[PDB]
Amino acid sequence: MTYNNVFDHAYEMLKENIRYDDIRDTDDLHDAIHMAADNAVPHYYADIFSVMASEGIDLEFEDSGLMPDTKDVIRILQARIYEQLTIDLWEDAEDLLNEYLEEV
Amino acid sequence: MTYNNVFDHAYEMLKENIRYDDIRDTDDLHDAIHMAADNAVPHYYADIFSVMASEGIDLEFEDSGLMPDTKDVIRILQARIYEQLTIDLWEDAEDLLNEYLEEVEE
Amino acid sequence: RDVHPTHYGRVCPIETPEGPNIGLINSLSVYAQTNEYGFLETPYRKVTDGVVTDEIHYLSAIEEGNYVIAQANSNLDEEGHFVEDLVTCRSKGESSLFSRDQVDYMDVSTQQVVSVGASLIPFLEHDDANRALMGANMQRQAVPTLRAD
Amino acid sequence: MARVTVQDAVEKIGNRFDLVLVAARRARQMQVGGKDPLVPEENDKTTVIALREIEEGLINNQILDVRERQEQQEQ
Amino acid sequence: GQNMRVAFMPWNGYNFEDSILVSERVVQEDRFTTIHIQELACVSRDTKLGPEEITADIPNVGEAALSKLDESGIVYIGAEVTGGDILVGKVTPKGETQLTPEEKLLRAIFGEKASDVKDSSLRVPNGVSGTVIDVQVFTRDGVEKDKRA
Amino acid sequence: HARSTGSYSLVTQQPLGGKAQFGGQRFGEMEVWALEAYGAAYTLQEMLTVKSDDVNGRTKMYKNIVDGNHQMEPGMPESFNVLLKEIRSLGINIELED
Amino acid sequence: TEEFDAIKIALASPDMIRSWSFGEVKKPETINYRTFKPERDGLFCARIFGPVKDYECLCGKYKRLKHRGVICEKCGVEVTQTKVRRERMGHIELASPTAHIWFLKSLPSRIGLLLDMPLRDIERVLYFESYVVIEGGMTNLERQQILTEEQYLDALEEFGDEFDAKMGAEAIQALLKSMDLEQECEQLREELNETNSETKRKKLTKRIKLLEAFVQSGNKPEWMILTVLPVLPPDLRPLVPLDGGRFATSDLNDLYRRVINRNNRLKRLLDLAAPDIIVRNEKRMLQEAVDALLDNGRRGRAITGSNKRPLKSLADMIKGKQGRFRQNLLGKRVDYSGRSVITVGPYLRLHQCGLPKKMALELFKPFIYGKLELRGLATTIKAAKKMVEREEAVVWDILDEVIREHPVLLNRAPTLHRLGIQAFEPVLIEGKAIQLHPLVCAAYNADFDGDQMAVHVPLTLEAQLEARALMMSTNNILSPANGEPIIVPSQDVVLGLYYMTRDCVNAKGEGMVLTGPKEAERLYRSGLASLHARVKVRITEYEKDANGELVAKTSLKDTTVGRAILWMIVPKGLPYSIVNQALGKKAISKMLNTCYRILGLKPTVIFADQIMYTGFAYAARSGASVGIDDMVIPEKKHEIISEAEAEVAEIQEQFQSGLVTAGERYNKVIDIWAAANDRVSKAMMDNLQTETVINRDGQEEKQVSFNSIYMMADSGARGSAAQIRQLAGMRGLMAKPDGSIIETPITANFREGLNVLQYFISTHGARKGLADTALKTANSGYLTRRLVDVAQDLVVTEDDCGTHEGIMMTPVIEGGDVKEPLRDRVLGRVTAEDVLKPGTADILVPRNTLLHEQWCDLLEENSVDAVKVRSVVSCDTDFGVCAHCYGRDLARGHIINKGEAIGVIAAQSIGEPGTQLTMRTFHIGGAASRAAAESSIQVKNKGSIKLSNVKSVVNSSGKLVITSRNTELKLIDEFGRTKESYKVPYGAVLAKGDGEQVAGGETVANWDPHTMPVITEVSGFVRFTDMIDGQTITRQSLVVLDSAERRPALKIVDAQGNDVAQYFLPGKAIVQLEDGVQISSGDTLARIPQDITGGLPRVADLFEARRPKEPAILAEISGIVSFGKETKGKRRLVITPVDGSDPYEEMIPKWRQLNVFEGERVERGDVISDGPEAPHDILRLRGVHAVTRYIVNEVQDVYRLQGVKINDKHIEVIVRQMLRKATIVNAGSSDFLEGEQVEYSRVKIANRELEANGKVGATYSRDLLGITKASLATESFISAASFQETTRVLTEAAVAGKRDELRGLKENVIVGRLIPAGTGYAYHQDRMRRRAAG
Repeated sequence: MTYNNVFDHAYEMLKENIRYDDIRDTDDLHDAIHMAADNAVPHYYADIFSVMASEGIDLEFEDSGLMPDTKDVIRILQARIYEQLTIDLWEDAEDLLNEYLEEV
Repeated sequence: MTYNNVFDHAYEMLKENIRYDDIRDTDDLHDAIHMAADNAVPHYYADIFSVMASEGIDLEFEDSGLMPDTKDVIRILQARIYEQLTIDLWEDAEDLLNEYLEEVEE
Repeated sequence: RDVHPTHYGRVCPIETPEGPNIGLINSLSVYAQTNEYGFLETPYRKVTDGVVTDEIHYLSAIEEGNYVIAQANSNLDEEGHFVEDLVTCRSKGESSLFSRDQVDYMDVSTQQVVSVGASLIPFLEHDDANRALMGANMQRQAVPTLRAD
Repeated sequence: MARVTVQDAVEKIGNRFDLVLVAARRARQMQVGGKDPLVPEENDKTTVIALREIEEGLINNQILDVRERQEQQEQ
Repeated sequence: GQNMRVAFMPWNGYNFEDSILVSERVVQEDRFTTIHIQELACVSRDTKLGPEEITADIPNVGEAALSKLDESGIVYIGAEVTGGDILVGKVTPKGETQLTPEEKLLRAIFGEKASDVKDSSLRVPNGVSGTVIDVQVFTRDGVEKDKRA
Repeated sequence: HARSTGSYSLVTQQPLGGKAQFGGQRFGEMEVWALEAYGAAYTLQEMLTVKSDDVNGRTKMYKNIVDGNHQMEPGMPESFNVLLKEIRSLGINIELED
Repeated sequence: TEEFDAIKIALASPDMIRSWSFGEVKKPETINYRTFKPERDGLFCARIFGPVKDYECLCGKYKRLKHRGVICEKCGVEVTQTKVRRERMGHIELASPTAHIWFLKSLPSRIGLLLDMPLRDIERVLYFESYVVIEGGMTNLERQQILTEEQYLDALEEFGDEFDAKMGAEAIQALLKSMDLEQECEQLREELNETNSETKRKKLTKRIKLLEAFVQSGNKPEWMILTVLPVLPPDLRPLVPLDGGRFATSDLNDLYRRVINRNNRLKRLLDLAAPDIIVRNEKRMLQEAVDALLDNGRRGRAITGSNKRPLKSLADMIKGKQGRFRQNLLGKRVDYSGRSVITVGPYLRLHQCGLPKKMALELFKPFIYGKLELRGLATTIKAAKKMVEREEAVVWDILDEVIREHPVLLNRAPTLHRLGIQAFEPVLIEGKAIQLHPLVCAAYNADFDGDQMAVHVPLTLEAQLEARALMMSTNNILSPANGEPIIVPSQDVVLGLYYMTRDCVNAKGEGMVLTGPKEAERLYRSGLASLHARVKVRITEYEKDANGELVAKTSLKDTTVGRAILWMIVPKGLPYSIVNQALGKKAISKMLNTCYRILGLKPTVIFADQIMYTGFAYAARSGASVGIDDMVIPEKKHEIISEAEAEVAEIQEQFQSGLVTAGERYNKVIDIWAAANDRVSKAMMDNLQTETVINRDGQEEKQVSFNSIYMMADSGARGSAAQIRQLAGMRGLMAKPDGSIIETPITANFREGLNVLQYFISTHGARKGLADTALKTANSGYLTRRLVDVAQDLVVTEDDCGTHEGIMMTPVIEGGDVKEPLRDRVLGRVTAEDVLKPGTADILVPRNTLLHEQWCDLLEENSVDAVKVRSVVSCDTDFGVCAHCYGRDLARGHIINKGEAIGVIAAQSIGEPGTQLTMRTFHIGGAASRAAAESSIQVKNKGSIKLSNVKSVVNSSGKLVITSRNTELKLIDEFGRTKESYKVPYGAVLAKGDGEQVAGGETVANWDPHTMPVITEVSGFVRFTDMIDGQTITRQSLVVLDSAERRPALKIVDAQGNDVAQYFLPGKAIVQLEDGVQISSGDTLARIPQDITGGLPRVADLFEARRPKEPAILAEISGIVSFGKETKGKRRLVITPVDGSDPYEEMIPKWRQLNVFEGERVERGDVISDGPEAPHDILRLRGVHAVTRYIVNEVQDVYRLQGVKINDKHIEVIVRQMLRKATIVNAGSSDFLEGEQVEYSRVKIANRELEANGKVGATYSRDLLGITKASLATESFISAASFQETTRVLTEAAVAGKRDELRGLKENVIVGRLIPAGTGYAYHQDRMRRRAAG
């Protein structure tokens, strides 16, 4: 269980969401990808912390407005995991729209 | 998996600190624990997210005064390892004090 | 770790050890006594309308939350008549000026705000609080001397 | 003569860092043997003697190289 | 503690911020001369083989050190131990070495390793001086320690 | 404090020094950076290997002080050798160049 | 032996291992537990690694070992290389070579895996159920596909003969040999040039750079698969983590005999020709044994270690057991250094301290042994050990010969900076405690209450030279971080010189016509006090009117006796105006500062020592006492208190009135009691006059008193007014951590008797102030830890920097009065070739000079505006820094030398402030409001003013207001120096018309944070809009519309009868008028109002370079920018039309403010002021200059809130260390759109423009990521990631083939060598010159 396993799981869930919803528009990918961000993250805190021990994810933030305001630790790192997975899934969703238009 | 190595290293360094500073009470014996809490903790986020993923440490706190109040997560995750190490090493320090009085034939 | 005004005569704010745990060990004061339930109670003498009765009672926190407690340093003659029209007093911990008959309690002696550890130091008004704490940490350790003057 | 600051020895050759190794390679020959000091001792150690020999401006890299080649040719 | 005559002045530097300058008369009066009584806790190891009792007559000890000990490895009450002096005789038991084909001359001279290779005596680690006070050899039910106690 | 060179020490002079119960450590983690701030190299070299973490080096330095040689013999004594034996144990080795 | 400079970690060849050790091994009977004898050959036993005891061999014949290169029966004869233990290792022979697990699993699949194949399928085909077919062809499948048992059966049925597929790594070897590396690199460069997927870009660049590492590494990747493996020595093993065993009964022996047993069973079953399932089981168990021997073989979380699995990983014993942090972290045998209680010694001039007798008898025990061997007094070593024990007189004579001129180090345990350890000279002191020099307490940051200090003995001659050359207290006079002198007298010498130079009226002795001056002889004999009146004595004095000489003069001056005695202390003629006043901390510190500036270094140390001696010797003769007569009570104090409580009673009447709320009553109580505290402070200051007088009456001041507390308060050394007011008068308020305070504070003082409630409430101040000490210590240590961890790879290596470009030095301050002048910033740094007078064709320096106080006096007597300063980053230096820009090195006076360690002084300069800032500047109250009357923006100093970024707004009145966002003011002081940084608000109401200048008075601005500059320039009524509900729900004459929830800009009305400028959107807009109302120009149309510096986490936010809460988007080169500019359907503010094309169109998520209204053409580097600025965009567009000024001025704005002063050189060095990771745009020779080193980029540009190419590789942009990867940007594996896993770094540096090339300071701490700094760099340069010389 590393970052590449969560990456492949989010890739497979995004392929399943494109196959189910049949979305061919770039602006209409808002309902899928965030759900692909929602179902790919783990709930156990050790499964969260085991992903951070591998390469592929960083601690720096692209946008500070996506981080919530809390006093804990797991919420900030969890939102960082959501942000890194969405940054991956935009460029993944472009190539999956290409493969969906060139597949069937 | 990796918390056991940090625990063994902290136990060894704390045993060497009580062996070196040769104090024989339970009231003033805390500066050797400050040596263990400041040295045995890992530095950057790689081992910190690696040790806490392993068993032996939890998120909840025993004492309310040692919890830091900041927005940086790495300070809180370092003070977590420090506080858990002091709580898990107080009783081991007293056990090695009980073993310490008749350990070395001198 | 901070000080609440219930810590007046029950425990002392002075005696704390010099380690990291400073503020959490409160030594019990001179005149305080544990009640039969388990809470601490410091004595107060009864004040009537005309005279001051020499008997004492033991008051708890729930009782003193509604009662009125006078200060320790206030004037008193031989009989018990209050010669001051405006005696400086307090109600719930903060000092505020009351009348001569709005209080019905009085401190027995001027010793309840300090425990037995720092009661050996004369003039605790004229010393700073942290320095009185430091003097307590000096008095907590001393080898006996041979002459013992 | 207790030396306070070696700065007057830095006025001859200014690096503050060559002086230690030059004084060390000068004083190893006086500590082991087979050499005589050019400055008489003022009841001190060889360290103060090395500082005063660098301060007087008698020993530098060139004199050490010439004496090293002379000791290699004599041996 | 004890009180002394204090002069409130800045001196020649011997009191910088809170330092203390004392007199020689305080040393002359033997004032606050501390008396530290430490414990000599002796041990007699019991192994699987060999006798159990720690006795006297330990070799490789000079006669100047053996003159201050009584029988069964205890010193007289009033004898001064200074650093490496022997207060109690440490004895390794006679096991673990009788079934040895080698070192027969070592077993004849300094048998069964009665002393260590190069260690100090078991009284106090070095740097001290002082006399003994009281010996507290306590016995077991059926142990035969009459000659020592 | 300040124990002397005592016997029965296999690493870091920790067992059987001159004290009640002795142990040799705490040179510090900030004092090393202070010696870096001065630019001290040979004092830091003693803090690395010879004064700190060598068994043969203490005997060589004791012979140099007692015999009157006063020779430091600088280099990398028996710590980088342990590092080479632990790195070259795997499938990767360490060469030797200028 | 040789040294270790730059060695790669390349793959060990099988031929190099067969030449490393040669021989045959069979029948592993390694260790017999019942014999303990040298057995036969075996593996990892006494037959290998030579003998087990030092010089002998038990083989049966030839124990002398004449020949070399044979293994005869049972011993190792061949050594041939090194000593007994450091010789060759050995070898094991595998029948099936298995691959290394660190390439197969590089956490995760990082390096050693990619071959256009996923990780899971490669993990599956290395198991027992799948395999990879090799050398195929003429089918539909390929060689990269995966097969099962039935699929490979069908494949061998269809393909027939010549089918090859092996279960082990031999098929991987044949596939890697069949694939050409150069053709694969060409195909991947073509796929990089053709494809456009963004996730494909980084993968193809990683593939191309890894294959270039394989090509320019010059080695075969098939050496990654382990064929022949060497073993490790048995004594390389440490003891087990459990109870003490032996080296043969260790934890590694079971895994070793398991691997060797499976190897021999594989050999036996291949000699027996076992069937396929048996040999596949043997290869599977062999691969499992190798994978369990190398690492633990974890796949996921690894939920539970299997009952403390004995030596699961080799990396765990490399990193954890032996320790990656092996040197200088655990402490490692302090070895003749010890602690004691520090006392004071009022003698032993500055380069000397005390040392106890019984400690110094023991500290030099081998030196005593060596000198007793040298003098011939001790024959044997046991005779010397007996002579030490006897303690006779000749042993003390030899010890006096030892300690006579030998240095030592005194070293406290908190060393937050470099002056915590200082070298001195020991002198024997009777007792067990250490006497210290009195004035070294501020450098040690501790008082004499039993604090300890280790006593490090320099054991080598070079360590003695390091102590006496660099670490003495006389070498360091100034501070190495500020320039202020660190040796400051503290309340002893200060009080002695204050009582010495104190004047009196009508004392004994008058009209002293004296020569010599010799005013101490009549003080000593009779009739003269040292505090006499103004007498005229003859005082000679030296001056420096001649260059390099001394000009003596002679004059009679009116002075006191103590100043005449103090002039005998002063050598070589200091100026007289600095000793003609009262001496406190400031005066004596300024005297020592001017003595250091004038006389140099040699007279100022004996001056400071003699000042200390006379201060001690006259403070002993002073005899100041603190009595009850010294403490004074104000005579009106109670009355003031009565007045105070009377006012409280009036407020109490307001408390019964119902007009004053709770917080207003609290603020009035705070104000009344603070005014009463100020009145009793002034009453105490008036009552300190005329207490202890001489016999004189009828004067005005009437003999200013000589009590001790007023002398300590006026001297200003330790006696401050904030504690004299707590001694006498009124104590006032206290400090409570909850934030509240009582309403009737302490009326009495420590002179009078306090109440029990007053002491009970005053205990809370101690409770608040005690908790500050223990907190934030580990955080301040961890900040310095990271600042050293990011900045350890910088040493001085060259002589000349060679530039003309540098950071421009501009004098800037904070708001209000002046804080730091320009002369403090010009002093230090070496300037450039051009400094300019306001007169033309006038220069000062030809090229450069060493800027000291004479050039500062030349710039002070002349007029200067801006100074061009040679400085950092710009003119980078290969492999370090030239540091010629680093001029006037602190605590020393000289030009800068090579080999100075830079960066570890920087973290000690940044980390030197304490545990918590104290910026309350008052009690817990104070009634701190937002604005009392106005913001009060005006000018103070004389000179003409210049307004920046302003307009010409048409108004009806004479004044001309502005509506701009950023507005700066330039002031003329000397030649254009501003020295007044007034923060002008965005669109301030200016009372002065634009285009006119005035100096002196006439306050030009009056701004109130309730208005907004949204007005009309042309007179006319309001443009008619539609009033609909929904837009009136906004928050902080009625509002009509709103542009945030949808004031939009419309056409301005230009006629009074016709219904006809640009209105920006600040975020909040409330319409203050009605549509159809006749209004004139310059009136109220619609007005409503709508970076963070200071703090200890603010320092972390500065030096981590994190992204702020509101990022900023800057402006590039000129293009048509205007509101709307063809915005899309969603996600507004997209600027499509740009003249000059420049296809760069950014997309804004509408959260940002409206950018521009004016400036239809812009430039690269324009500010947008979108809250906090983004430093990475300024680094990409503007350059290094504005980023450096931004970081340095924010660090200084943090530092000025507490009064600490740190020079900008250290901060700019940290900025230089944070400007690595230079990303390129134009593709070069060996790089394509990646980030590499700046020095390597300069080397590549120089090699491009040097010989052949015109320009290959240019226009690179820097990065300011901060603390994470810049500390990991050290390209040597020995300090690449020391905290992280060791073998993870070793595999990357093994495949990449990187060189160490000797830049770093913690590198030779982790490895252990002479560090290339200080005198070690001299040894480095001497070795590099003697290598080239022969």
